[PDB]
Amino acid sequence: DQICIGYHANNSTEQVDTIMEKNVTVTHAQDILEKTHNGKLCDLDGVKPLILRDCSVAGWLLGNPMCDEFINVPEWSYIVEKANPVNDLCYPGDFNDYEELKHLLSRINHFEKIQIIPKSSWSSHEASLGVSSACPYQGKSSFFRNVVWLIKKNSTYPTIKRSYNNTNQEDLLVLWGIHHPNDAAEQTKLYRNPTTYISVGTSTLNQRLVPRIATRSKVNGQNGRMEFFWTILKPNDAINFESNGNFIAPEYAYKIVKKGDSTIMKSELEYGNCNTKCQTPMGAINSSMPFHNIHPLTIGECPKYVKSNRLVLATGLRNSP
Amino acid sequence: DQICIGYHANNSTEQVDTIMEKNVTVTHAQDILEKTHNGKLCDLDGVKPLILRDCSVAGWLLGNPMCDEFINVPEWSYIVEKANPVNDLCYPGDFNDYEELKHLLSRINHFEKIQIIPKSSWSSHEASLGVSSACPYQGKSSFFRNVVWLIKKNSTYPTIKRSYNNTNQEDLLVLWGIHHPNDAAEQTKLYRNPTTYISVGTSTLNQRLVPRIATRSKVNGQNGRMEFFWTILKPNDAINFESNGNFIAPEYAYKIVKKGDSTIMKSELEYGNCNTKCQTPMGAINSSMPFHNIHPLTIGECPKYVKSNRLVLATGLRNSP
Amino acid sequence: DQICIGYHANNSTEQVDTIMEKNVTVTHAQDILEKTHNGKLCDLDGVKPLILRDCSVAGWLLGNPMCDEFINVPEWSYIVEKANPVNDLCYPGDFNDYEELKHLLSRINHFEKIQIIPKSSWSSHEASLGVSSACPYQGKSSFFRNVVWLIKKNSTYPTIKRSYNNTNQEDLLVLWGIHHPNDAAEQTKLYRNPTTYISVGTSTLNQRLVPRIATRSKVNGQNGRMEFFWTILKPNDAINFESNGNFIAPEYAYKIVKKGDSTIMKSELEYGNCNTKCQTPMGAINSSMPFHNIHPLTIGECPKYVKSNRLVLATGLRNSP
Amino acid sequence: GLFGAIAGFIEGGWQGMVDGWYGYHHSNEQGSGYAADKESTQKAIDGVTNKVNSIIDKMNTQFEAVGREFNNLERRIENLNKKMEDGFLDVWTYNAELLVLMENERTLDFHDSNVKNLYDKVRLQLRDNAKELGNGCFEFYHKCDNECMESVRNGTYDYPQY
Amino acid sequence: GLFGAIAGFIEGGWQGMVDGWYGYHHSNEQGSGYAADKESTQKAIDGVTNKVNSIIDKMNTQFEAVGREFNNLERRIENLNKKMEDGFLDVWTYNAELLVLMENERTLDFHDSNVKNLYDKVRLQLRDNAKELGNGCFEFYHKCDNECMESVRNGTYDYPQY
Amino acid sequence: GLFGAIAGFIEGGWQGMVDGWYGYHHSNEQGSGYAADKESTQKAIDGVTNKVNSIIDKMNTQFEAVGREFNNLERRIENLNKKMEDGFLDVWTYNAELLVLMENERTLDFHDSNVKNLYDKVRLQLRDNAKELGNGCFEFYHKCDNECMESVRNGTYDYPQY
Ligand SMILES: *[C@@H]1O[C@H](CO)[C@@H](O[C@@H]2O[C@H](CO)[C@@H](O[C@H]3O[C@H](CO[C@H]4O[C@H](CO)[C@@H](O)[C@H](O)[C@@H]4O)[C@@H](O)[C@H](O[C@@H]4O[C@H](CO)[C@@H](O)[C@H](O)[C@@H]4O)[C@@H]3O)[C@H](O)[C@H]2NC(C)=O)[C@H](O)[C@H]1NC(C)=O
Ligand SMILES: *[C@@H]1O[C@H](CO)[C@@H](O[C@@H]2O[C@H](CO)[C@@H](O[C@H]3O[C@H](CO[C@H]4O[C@H](CO)[C@@H](O)[C@H](O)[C@@H]4O)[C@@H](O)[C@H](O[C@@H]4O[C@H](CO)[C@@H](O)[C@H](O)[C@@H]4O)[C@@H]3O)[C@H](O)[C@H]2NC(C)=O)[C@H](O)[C@H]1NC(C)=O
Ligand SMILES: *[C@@H]1O[C@H](CO)[C@@H](O[C@@H]2O[C@H](CO)[C@@H](O[C@H]3O[C@H](CO[C@H]4O[C@H](CO)[C@@H](O)[C@H](O)[C@@H]4O)[C@@H](O)[C@H](O[C@@H]4O[C@H](CO)[C@@H](O)[C@H](O)[C@@H]4O)[C@@H]3O)[C@H](O)[C@H]2NC(C)=O)[C@H](O)[C@H]1NC(C)=O
Ligand SMILES: *[C@H]1O[C@H](CO)[C@@H](O[C@@H]2O[C@H](CO)[C@@H](O[C@@H]3O[C@H](CO)[C@@H](O)[C@H](O)[C@@H]3O)[C@H](O)[C@H]2NC(C)=O)[C@H](O)[C@H]1NC(C)=O
Ligand SMILES: *[C@H]1O[C@H](CO)[C@@H](O[C@@H]2O[C@H](CO)[C@@H](O[C@@H]3O[C@H](CO)[C@@H](O)[C@H](O)[C@@H]3O)[C@H](O)[C@H]2NC(C)=O)[C@H](O)[C@H]1NC(C)=O
Ligand SMILES: *[C@H]1O[C@H](CO)[C@@H](O[C@@H]2O[C@H](CO)[C@@H](O[C@@H]3O[C@H](CO)[C@@H](O)[C@H](O)[C@@H]3O)[C@H](O)[C@H]2NC(C)=O)[C@H](O)[C@H]1NC(C)=O
Ligand SMILES: CC(=O)N[C@H]1[C@H]([C@H](O)[C@H](O)CO)O[C@@](OC[C@H]2O[C@@H](O)[C@H](O)[C@@H](O)[C@H]2O)(C(=O)O)C[C@@H]1O
Ligand SMILES: CC(=O)N[C@H]1[C@H]([C@H](O)[C@H](O)CO)O[C@@](OC[C@H]2O[C@@H](O)[C@H](O)[C@@H](O)[C@H]2O)(C(=O)O)C[C@@H]1O
Ligand SMILES: CC(=O)N[C@H]1[C@H]([C@H](O)[C@H](O)CO)O[C@@](OC[C@H]2O[C@@H](O)[C@H](O)[C@@H](O)[C@H]2O)(C(=O)O)C[C@@H]1O
Ligand SMILES: *[C@@H]1O[C@H](CO)[C@@H](O[C@@H]2O[C@H](CO)[C@@H](O)[C@H](O)[C@H]2NC(C)=O)[C@H](O)[C@H]1NC(C)=O
Ligand SMILES: *[C@@H]1O[C@H](CO)[C@@H](O[C@@H]2O[C@H](CO)[C@@H](O)[C@H](O)[C@H]2NC(C)=O)[C@H](O)[C@H]1NC(C)=O
Ligand SMILES: *[C@@H]1O[C@H](CO)[C@@H](O[C@@H]2O[C@H](CO)[C@@H](O)[C@H](O)[C@H]2NC(C)=O)[C@H](O)[C@H]1NC(C)=O
Ligand SMILES: *[C@@H]1O[C@H](CO)[C@@H](O)[C@H](O)[C@H]1NC(C)=O
Ligand SMILES: *[C@@H]1O[C@H](CO)[C@@H](O)[C@H](O)[C@H]1NC(C)=O
Ligand SMILES: *[C@@H]1O[C@H](CO)[C@@H](O)[C@H](O)[C@H]1NC(C)=O
Ligand SMILES: *[C@@H]1O[C@H](CO)[C@@H](O)[C@H](O)[C@H]1NC(C)=O
Ligand SMILES: *[C@@H]1O[C@H](CO)[C@@H](O)[C@H](O)[C@H]1NC(C)=O
Ligand SMILES: *[C@@H]1O[C@H](CO)[C@@H](O)[C@H](O)[C@H]1NC(C)=O
Repeated sequence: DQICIGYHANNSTEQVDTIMEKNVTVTHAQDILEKTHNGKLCDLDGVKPLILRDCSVAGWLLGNPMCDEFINVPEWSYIVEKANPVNDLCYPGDFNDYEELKHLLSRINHFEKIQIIPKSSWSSHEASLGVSSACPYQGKSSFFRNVVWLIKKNSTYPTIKRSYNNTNQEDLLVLWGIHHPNDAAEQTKLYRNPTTYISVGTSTLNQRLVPRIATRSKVNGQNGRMEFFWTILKPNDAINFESNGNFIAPEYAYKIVKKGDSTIMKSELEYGNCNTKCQTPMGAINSSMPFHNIHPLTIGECPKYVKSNRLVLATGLRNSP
Repeated sequence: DQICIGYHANNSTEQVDTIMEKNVTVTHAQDILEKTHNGKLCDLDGVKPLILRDCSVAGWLLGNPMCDEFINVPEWSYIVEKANPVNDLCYPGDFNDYEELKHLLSRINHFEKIQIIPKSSWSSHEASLGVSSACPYQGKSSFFRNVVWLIKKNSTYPTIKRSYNNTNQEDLLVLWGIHHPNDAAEQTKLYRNPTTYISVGTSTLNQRLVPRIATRSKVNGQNGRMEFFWTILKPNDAINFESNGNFIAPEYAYKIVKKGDSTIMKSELEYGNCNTKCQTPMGAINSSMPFHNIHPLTIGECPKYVKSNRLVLATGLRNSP
Repeated sequence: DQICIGYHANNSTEQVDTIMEKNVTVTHAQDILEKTHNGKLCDLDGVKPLILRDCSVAGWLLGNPMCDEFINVPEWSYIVEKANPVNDLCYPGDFNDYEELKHLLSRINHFEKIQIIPKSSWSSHEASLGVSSACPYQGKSSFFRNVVWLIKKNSTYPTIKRSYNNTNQEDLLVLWGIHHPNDAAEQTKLYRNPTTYISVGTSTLNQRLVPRIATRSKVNGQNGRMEFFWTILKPNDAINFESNGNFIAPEYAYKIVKKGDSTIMKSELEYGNCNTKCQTPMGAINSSMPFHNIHPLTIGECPKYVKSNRLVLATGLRNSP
Repeated sequence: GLFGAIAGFIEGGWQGMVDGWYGYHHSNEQGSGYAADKESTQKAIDGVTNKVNSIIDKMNTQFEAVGREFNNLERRIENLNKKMEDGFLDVWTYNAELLVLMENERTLDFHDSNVKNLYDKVRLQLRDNAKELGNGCFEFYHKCDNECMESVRNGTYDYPQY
Repeated sequence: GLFGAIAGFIEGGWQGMVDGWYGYHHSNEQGSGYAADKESTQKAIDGVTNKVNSIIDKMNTQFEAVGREFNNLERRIENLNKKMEDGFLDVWTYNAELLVLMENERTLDFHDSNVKNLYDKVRLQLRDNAKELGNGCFEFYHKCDNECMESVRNGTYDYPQY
Repeated sequence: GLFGAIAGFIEGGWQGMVDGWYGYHHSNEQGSGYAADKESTQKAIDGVTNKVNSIIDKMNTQFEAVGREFNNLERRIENLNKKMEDGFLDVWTYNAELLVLMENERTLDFHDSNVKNLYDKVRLQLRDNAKELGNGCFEFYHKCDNECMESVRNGTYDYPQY
């Protein structure tokens, strides 16, 4: 008669690593690393992202005629932009402090576009001929929809002195610009005055832009350049414009109605018709694992990213052969 | 007759955590995390901090008339500034490279103010009417005490050509500025000349400032703006000014006599009449613990900051009930 | 008769540390930290570094006459520059975006210098008298070899309108500059025209430089200043110059033929006539250790840097006395 | 393993013991079979469960990367940003992988220890009333029927009675 | 615990043993009482003390945050700065908390091991001159007076004499 | 050590045992000598070797500093860069030093455990055919010649034969 002491074995082939031994077969183990995703861009807890598709943030905000899909976009959870969107600045140039603005958008979930300087209210200047073949719409020469390219009227460009007041409660994103013409002849042809400027003032801002003449390469068929600028106009503050040529005036500006958690995600993927609590640039994640290895840039309630291929904890004991 | 082997127990209720078990009662333990502070701003090893109170670094350095307490401050250990000091730039404007200067102060413990261009030595310009209602002192219009706001004398502003030489052994902090008037009428009213400049030169510096006219919002009752600039003048080097208007000239500059460990601390607290070897923005620390959890930004010989609520090491053994 | 169980001892004096006990003598141990280097700068897998010796990156690239050793340098593995090279900008001034350019060099292993605007091709301007005593060569006044300092010819400086086209396959580093004269008399003496500019245009670039007059300290005997600028000219893109004075024109530019892993190392050491797979600023490393403590900035296949004085793993067991 | 029981003096585990991690096998005239030791098994389940949760909990506060863009003349800070992000990922990857390796070793040893202690608990009861065979088993000098066997598992084996 | 002694085959500690972490209790015709084992106790005090100092020392070189300010158009690098500072605090917080959890486990097991070894040291002396009761105690076959008891604590218990 | 064998009940190691980490010494009428236990020795060499490689491997992906220069008015980001670089070096220095301290402790204990288990393997064979002396040795009740000794090292010591 005997009594023996012993331990459990089973048919398990699960393996764990240790410092002194790799591939130890154990009776039970627990994987803690999520390796799968759905490969789609999804709504984040019901709230759909802004998918700019072929438009860039600049094309969207300035109102590139090719980006009319985004003329009035609802509240978003995150933003998705391709690596090299084709519809950026149709008319060539620069967007000043562009990256600082994009960073500002990571704290914004909703814009409401409003009209601050009506197109018709330009009585001493021509405001309906500010177009170019570089920004076509339906086969015709058009232009950035949110700013007005003003030119001389009856052979004169009188000094502009406009002011807008932020009466509404929400911070306002105001966008304007300046045209750099190709030569002295083009300058007088469009604006009469040879030496011009645009002065912009707010509570904080004290700007004075001057056009910069230069022989330049053609880009999208244009020699001229457009340099765009922006500011955040506080509540109860007024923006003050003064110019005698080359002024690209604001028509529409954006109210910042919702602030909060957001991000600009770089991805070539389109919309997936899908929902998730955790999103990455290559697909959404749905699991209870404490870790994943899909991609470091996530948004939502996510597991923690690690660069491992495998994380498996032993729970049971060394299994017998 | 028997002999038994055993171990110590006592009345201890101290608890430690382990990976497999929480709240294990042990006979002895050692807390290693400091959780308390005195809630005061204190001298650091005898050396009192510079407590700017309602003044900012700019108000202090430029000599805002409300900041006369700090007209000649002794050596400090660290600097304490509120989050939003009221006495900053009384006359509205900007302070150029302000954050880079504040960073420079974290390596400075003592300034000695000296006179480089006497106020009386301006014989061809009016130097005693450079005042504003925005910078009041005792009910009267005054101005930043360390710089001279020069205006036309007997209806003329002749070109200024001044030079100062750093003969003394210590690097010199020189501060000047430029006035941006509201309109063309104000420009001629103060400075005669319509188009003006300020050119500044040192061994390295090659600056040319031009005023920027613009209709602007009123700030502290002023339309005009002041933009201030600075430089570090090496020993044996000369700073060269040339201007024909809008020049805010240096009167007093600061010698950098003591360099060393310092910091600018953000805190609403005032002076505590106290001494310590370790200071945080919410109070001083006096303990032998290797860790604390009060605040990450400290100065002095401090424990290491962690975000824990509790760090307790077992020394003794598992206590019996 | 007996049988005993026991373990190995030997004459070893090797010691390892543990959490509870320091300096435990063990039968066997394995050092894992490399502490030695050869104290020399060496070839990296056969490929010699660029050792600028007394020249800086600016002196080398602009073609400081004292830096003729580096007029045509072969492919390098890494670059070595002293902390304060004497031969930098012989004629005083600035090098714009200098640090961003140096960062660009850490991704470059080979330049091939080519001629883009021949010196002789300046038919309306004097191009052979653009020299200074600050940049001597063999006792005579010379100048940066890669750029041409143009001055008036027969009492006139007509407007310059030059263009270069990047026909070759490789990105091109183009360097130019602008002269800031001491006074209005010097301006007319060299360039006739009192008010001048240099406008530069590419696909992206839209620059307009204006000289800045100012009384300045003498540096290397000069009152004037030279401010140098640069750009990367893409393939199939053209750079467009226009100026009427103060223009320091490109003669030679650099083709970027090899991109890849490189670095700029700060070191006072000269060439060691040596080879290695791992290099540091104070000497090369040759070992199989997983760690070293020589210096954090290395290049090549190196061990990992730690700040330890000692890392020794126990392999054997506690040795008996 | 460190404690010598699992795949040591006990050569292998038991496919036949289904209801616990550790336990007993008995053999007498009435028959034979397996019985799980509830107490040691449950102590093991609690320890391993606390461990897993402890591991998950400690890694819950960890670096999260965010998107930042930089223009063509901000390459230095772009590179700084890249190296910072990557640096923290490498630190956390190391932390996770090492914790798993280290605690897997401790978990396997923990089980070995629980088996060894169970074997000793029984050895200390039987004392000289049974031959210690050397393989996990004790061979009795007296007939040990099922209630005798139960008493050994009880902790109640009345030594003086035999 | 891993070694089976503390709250294992020795059910609980002794309020009565004041002058050491581990020791002996004896009972005979002359009386009874506790005696601390100086050597094992002092080895324990040295180990735990070295551990604490080792922990303190390793954490002495650790990240210190510094104040840096940024203007309204330097938000990206301000954010970079914030994430860097926070990242290191999270790393060091993790390191501290984990070290404490791990070494607390090792410290408790260390004590258990010292008790187990002390029990074995005595077991290996007495051999067959005493009944191993199963609870930390040995019951002698001969009368063991106080000097007999002292010899067991000595390491000198003359086995052949009994 | 935790397992009580090395510099515990076995006072010291053997200069005379050259061909292994652990083994046997025998003494009888025919003579005496040392013999290494191949199996436990080789298990030890494999474990320590895997450990070293595991340590080397885990530290292979670690922060590498790069040169970045900044002008006189970029002191803030220069400082940010410095603090980032240094921060990671301090983290990796800590990781390396702690891993070495912790695993050195585990390695020493591992050896102690292997010795203890070897001693138990032999104890469980001899059972009552030998006096357990208390110092690592077993004194036989019968004459044990060299082939008798070999059988103890074998794992084959025929207990019932004696
Ligand atoms: C700096 O100089 C460079 C090099 O000279 C300039 O780039 C060149 O610009 C010229 C125009 O100024 C272009 O000319 C033409 O070439 C294309 C070639 O088309 C195909 O064939 C070639 C085979 O050699 C192949 O390599 C190309 O990839 C391509 O498949 C012509 O097609 C084009 O003519 C077109 O004809 C079509 C109908 O036939 C029309 O619809 C089009 O509208 C168009 O007129 C044209 O004649 C060069 O292609 C171009 N690149 C070279 C030579 O490598 C560069 O522009 C200049 N810089 C600046 C800023 O201008
Ligand atoms: C862009 O437009 C906005 C909106 O119009 C401008 O802000 C507004 O500026 C005007 C002056 O141009 C201010 O007018 C007055 O309003 C205050 C209100 O005082 C109290 O009552 C209201 C109740 O509606 C309450 O909301 C306020 O919070 C406050 O408690 C008057 O007190 C003030 O008159 C004063 O009278 C005092 C004696 O009675 C005097 O001592 C004072 O010196 C002063 O004269 C004045 O009449 C608006 O308050 C102001 N905000 C609004 C309407 O929301 C903004 O200035 C403009 N931009 C720029 C750059 O100018
Ligand atoms: C701001 O003002 C400062 C202070 O005045 C200017 O620095 C000073 O500049 C002057 C010239 O403007 C220099 O004058 C001379 O001094 C040196 C001194 O030489 C030795 O002796 C002194 C002892 O007092 C010692 O401290 C020095 O270190 C040195 O060993 C003269 O040698 C020099 O004259 C030379 O004579 C040589 C033949 O004898 C010639 O070959 C040389 O070419 C040269 O003519 C000269 O007379 C001061 O040295 C200098 N520093 C002072 C006084 O501390 C500074 O220049 C100004 N700023 C700007 C931007 O100009
Ligand atoms: C663990 O197991 C032992 C042995 O199996 C238990 O002892 C046995 O306990 C049972 C149930 O209490 C006893 O049954 C009783 O029998 C008497 C007369 O035979 C009867 O009057 C009662 O109604 C009941 O049926 C049994 O006698 C007893 N046998 C022995 C040998 O002890 C013990 O209770 C268990 N202990 C623990 C801590 O689980
Ligand atoms: C540990 O304890 C044992 C037993 O208590 C010690 O042995 C005893 O040691 C004492 C003191 O040395 C002896 O006392 C001596 O007695 C003789 C004659 O009786 C006398 O001539 C001496 O002046 C002295 O008083 C005692 O005899 C002795 N007894 C026995 C049974 O051994 C032992 O010394 C201790 N060993 C260690 C390592 O601490
Ligand atoms: C471990 O050691 C034991 C004892 O040394 C081994 O047993 C011995 O094995 C040898 C070699 O196989 C035997 O030798 C044989 O002897 C017989 C007759 O004497 C002869 O017919 C054969 O040709 C051979 O020479 C020896 O008898 C035997 N002795 C005993 C006492 O068992 C055993 O084989 C070893 N086991 C292992 C697992 O290594
Ligand atoms: C408001 C206005 O003047 N629009 C013009 C525009 C501007 O004058 C010019 O872009 C300013 O730099 O120029 C347009 O013509 C230029 C255009 O001419 C085509 O024939 C050709 O296809 C193109 O290469 C280009 O040179 C323009 O389309 O942009 C006309 C527009 O009405
Ligand atoms: C040196 C000088 O000219 N000081 C003037 C000052 C400047 O002319 C002006 O600030 C330049 O921009 O203007 C002062 O008057 C402006 C002031 O007028 C008050 O009536 C009113 O209370 C204010 O709103 C403001 O418009 C000034 O006080 O700043 C007078 C000063 O002497
Ligand atoms: C192209 C040209 O004009 N070269 C001149 C040069 C420039 O005019 C000047 O640097 C522009 O700022 O000036 C040179 O003379 C200046 C020189 O005079 C010496 O006598 C003296 O030794 C120096 O201190 C310095 O003032 C020059 O050498 O740079 C002459 C050169 O030909
Ligand atoms: C541990 O087991 C894993 C099995 O997953 C081994 O990994 C594979 O090794 C084979 C070599 O025969 C390769 O062909 C495969 O590519 C590997 N697969 C993966 C997913 O890594 C691993 O080699 C084993 N390690 C040790 C030390 O034995
Ligand atoms: C370990 O004990 C601590 C006691 O400090 C427990 O923490 C408290 O838990 C109670 C729940 O009854 C809460 O109401 C308190 O707010 C907690 N206090 C603190 C300071 O945390 C803890 O819950 C216990 N943990 C476990 C796993 O048993
Ligand atoms: C462990 O041993 C080392 C020997 O390398 C000791 O380090 C030396 O300590 C002496 C003190 O007598 C100093 O004078 C030397 O400068 C030390 N040398 C080095 C390289 O550090 C160390 O002190 C010992 N540590 C302990 C705790 O005993
Ligand atoms: C392994 O055994 C389990 C019993 O727990 C059973 O559910 C499963 O079907 C078996 N699988 C294989 C492959 O034998
Ligand atoms: C998430 O995955 C689980 C699998 O555990 C699945 O049952 C469930 O459908 C998924 N939930 C969502 C919201 O996609
Ligand atoms: C606990 O016991 C200690 C003896 O070490 C004594 O000093 C203390 O007063 C006691 N405290 C309580 C609450 O019993
Ligand atoms: C620091 O705290 C200790 C308590 O340990 C106290 O005795 C002492 O007064 C304090 N020292 C100072 C300088 O405040
Ligand atoms: C130590 O012993 C080894 C044998 O492994 C021998 O090679 C060496 O010469 C000896 N060294 C000393 C200093 O005794
Ligand atoms: C590297 O060091 C080894 C020493 O292990 C030496 O034998 C060899 O010559 C060295 N190799 C080179 C390429 O310098």
